[PDB]
Amino acid sequence: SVTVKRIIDNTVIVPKLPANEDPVEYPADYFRKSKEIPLYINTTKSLSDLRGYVYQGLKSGNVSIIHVNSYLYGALKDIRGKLDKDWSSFGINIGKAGDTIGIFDLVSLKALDGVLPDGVSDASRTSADDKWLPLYLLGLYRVGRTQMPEYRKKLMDGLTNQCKMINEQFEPLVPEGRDIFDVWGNDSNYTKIVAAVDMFFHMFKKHECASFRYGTIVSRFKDCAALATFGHLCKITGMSTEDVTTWILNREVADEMVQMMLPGQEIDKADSYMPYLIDFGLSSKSPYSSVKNPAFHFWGQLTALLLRSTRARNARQPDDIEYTSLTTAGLLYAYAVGSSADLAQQFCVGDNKYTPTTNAPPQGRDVVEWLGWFEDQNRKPTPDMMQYAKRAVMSLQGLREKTIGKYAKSEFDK
Amino acid sequence: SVTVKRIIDNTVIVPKLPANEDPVEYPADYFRKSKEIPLYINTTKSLSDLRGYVYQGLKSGNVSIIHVNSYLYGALKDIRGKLDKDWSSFGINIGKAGDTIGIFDLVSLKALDGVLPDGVSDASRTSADDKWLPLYLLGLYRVGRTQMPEYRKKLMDGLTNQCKMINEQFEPLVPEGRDIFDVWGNDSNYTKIVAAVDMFFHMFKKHECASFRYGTIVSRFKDCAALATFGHLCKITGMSTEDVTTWILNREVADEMVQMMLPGQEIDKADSYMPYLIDFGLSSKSPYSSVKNPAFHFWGQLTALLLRSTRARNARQPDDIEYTSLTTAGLLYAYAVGSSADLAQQFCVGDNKYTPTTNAPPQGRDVVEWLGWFEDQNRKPTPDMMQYAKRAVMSLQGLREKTIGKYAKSEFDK
Amino acid sequence: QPDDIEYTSLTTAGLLYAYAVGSSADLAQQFCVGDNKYTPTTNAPP
Repeated sequence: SVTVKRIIDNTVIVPKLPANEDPVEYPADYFRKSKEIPLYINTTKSLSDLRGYVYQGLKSGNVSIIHVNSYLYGALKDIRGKLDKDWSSFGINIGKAGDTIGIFDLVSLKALDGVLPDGVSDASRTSADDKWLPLYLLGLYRVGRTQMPEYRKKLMDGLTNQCKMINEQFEPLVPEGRDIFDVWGNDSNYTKIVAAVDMFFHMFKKHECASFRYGTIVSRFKDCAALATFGHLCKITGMSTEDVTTWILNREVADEMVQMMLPGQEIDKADSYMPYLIDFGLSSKSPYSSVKNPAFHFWGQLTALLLRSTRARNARQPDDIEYTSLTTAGLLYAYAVGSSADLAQQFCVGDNKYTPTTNAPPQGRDVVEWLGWFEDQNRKPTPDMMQYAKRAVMSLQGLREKTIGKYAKSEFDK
Repeated sequence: SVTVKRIIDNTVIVPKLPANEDPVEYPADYFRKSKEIPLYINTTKSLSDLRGYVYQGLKSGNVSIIHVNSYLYGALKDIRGKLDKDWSSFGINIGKAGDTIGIFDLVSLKALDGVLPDGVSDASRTSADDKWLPLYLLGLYRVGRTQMPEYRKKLMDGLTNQCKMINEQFEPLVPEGRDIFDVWGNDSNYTKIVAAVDMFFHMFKKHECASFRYGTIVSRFKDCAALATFGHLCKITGMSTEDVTTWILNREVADEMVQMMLPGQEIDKADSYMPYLIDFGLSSKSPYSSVKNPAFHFWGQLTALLLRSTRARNARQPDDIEYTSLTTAGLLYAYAVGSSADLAQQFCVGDNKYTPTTNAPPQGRDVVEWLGWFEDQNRKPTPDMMQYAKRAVMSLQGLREKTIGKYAKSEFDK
Repeated sequence: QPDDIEYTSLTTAGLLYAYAVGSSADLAQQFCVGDNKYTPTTNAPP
């Protein structure tokens, strides 16, 4: 199916569609071009003065993103963290034996020369610097991500985390809805500060300042939901990554899986640059998102739900995928995992036990056995499995519009 | 069918029709003649003065298109944008390794010498120049395109995008209906500024000023709707570009497809001149429009609709195409994709599964199998597929006059 | 409507042409992958 030809004259046509912006980019294929990640910390002038600049700025108004970045770099310039063994990623070396590397041990580079108020602000603010203020600035990135009334319930947990031998209060007052601190999300340099904080403390989990993580955590695997759903599927089915892979039954789910499992990406690595591929600006279009894995996401999350996931209840229903074909596939998988137990001997003392009506479903969880069974069922889902799917979806309550939960209850519980 | 002859005397007649203006032109066949794209920026006199000239002009009145062009070139003369790898299109080189190319790195050339008010206008306007005013001038091109009450709903989203660390207000007051800023559309030079802005930031997506894009986006693939509908068909059927191609069943859809898929056009290229073929004045008659692909557009969009597209609902019904023949073709395609699932094994562990009443439709989605089936159905659409077509179109609501949605519901839901 | 032409003869001709184009669809394969499909009551039209 490479070559297509016009039959009336015997000539060749080459089908080609307008590529949806940039391809997939990939983390690895980036470090092929550059060896560093540019952190443009603009002003490097007076660190004590900056503390007051951000404090008075945040207290209702337009605090400069350039300001807070300059502050965070000054406040988090702690060269703490005793390297346990060795640290290397995508070829870039960061640590050896007993190295004492800090948090900004990737590139810094100076930028611009335009600043706002000029010099020493209000000397009002005492130290209590590193202690809570950095937590807040990083904590607003977590709050800025969302857009529903969950904000005034996640900012609530912001204020109650700046009391760890601190206890102060709050700062701004204006409701979110993307307007105030949300500007920061689209700042290449800000996001780079948050990603380097999460990465540093993912390595140094036992560090005192590792509390900065919650607020900066939402950056690890940002736009990598498909990968998360693949892990969730393994946990919920109890099968191995290999077995689950063999249960892919649609062509365009296979494609997506292959896309996600490209060999040289360090996705299974403990402490890598890979999970921060977006916020470190390594990739303009993640290979691992739901958006670029729509068939896989729907299929995986539908099965997950039939199998009694509570996550899946509220997953997004993608657009432009073959719902009918995908849904019957997910049903077979879920029906197979749900019906009939395994029960096999695991350990012995030199003494084992070997194991070996008509429309009866197969013994175990092997794809080939079930595939053969589905053929003999006229390639249509049985009454038993439809009743299984019903039982699974009914008594789900208050499911939101455009979720897989809403799709699944509506499909299977008439 | 090349030669035709008169039978009574044995002489030759050559059928030939008056060609509808110019043929198809094509982007490639343009750079065969010229190596540059002329940008005639007339006046290159005083950039600070121009800021006031456009501001007071737009505040109700006739602001000169020559003025705003002179302004935009001055304001957007930012030589920003660090080139990632390499940039080349249709033979014209623009970038290499680590080049620092700006937004007007295609031709500029000076023009005329007639200007309006003379010298320094009102020094009223501060900087806030590049920050929001260029966004507006470019944003009026988006608003100018349309002609229905959608204007006062797309100009609403104009004003709310000039607040990104800006927040001002508005400018003119007069309703659109093509009269005020609509003149600009037919300005070769203005359209060239918008197209170079969209192209620059399609490459530099991560740039700060990339917000100018929304407003200038409607230029990428202007008059290339047929290409968009071909992509949409692939997404909605889930088939490949090659498979979809084989499902063309009308002679005049084949012709159109062939026209669109001409080999040397860079249509599948990431960052090319091709999508701006109209606004950069590369083509006087797009090969890729609905107007020049009427059979394909109708066929593609009808199928798309039967398959549950929400886009297609409101697509234009072209004129002078074989509705009857086209519609029965689209029906077969949609009926084939809708009925009967695929279900095939994708991955293995050295262990595969091979797959192999009377008027029963074919197994899968192969054209030959369905074509054979349609013959045996007396070359007329079955009751089952007519009932499929009904179910598909009924309960569609408020469909506009002269759309494919209106055609389809009226054909299939009596 | 012109003058001095054979309306009767002309009109029956036009009818045949229009009737032929209106009744019965075409439906033929246009593109392939090395895999074609060859196509081949009484007063039934052609």
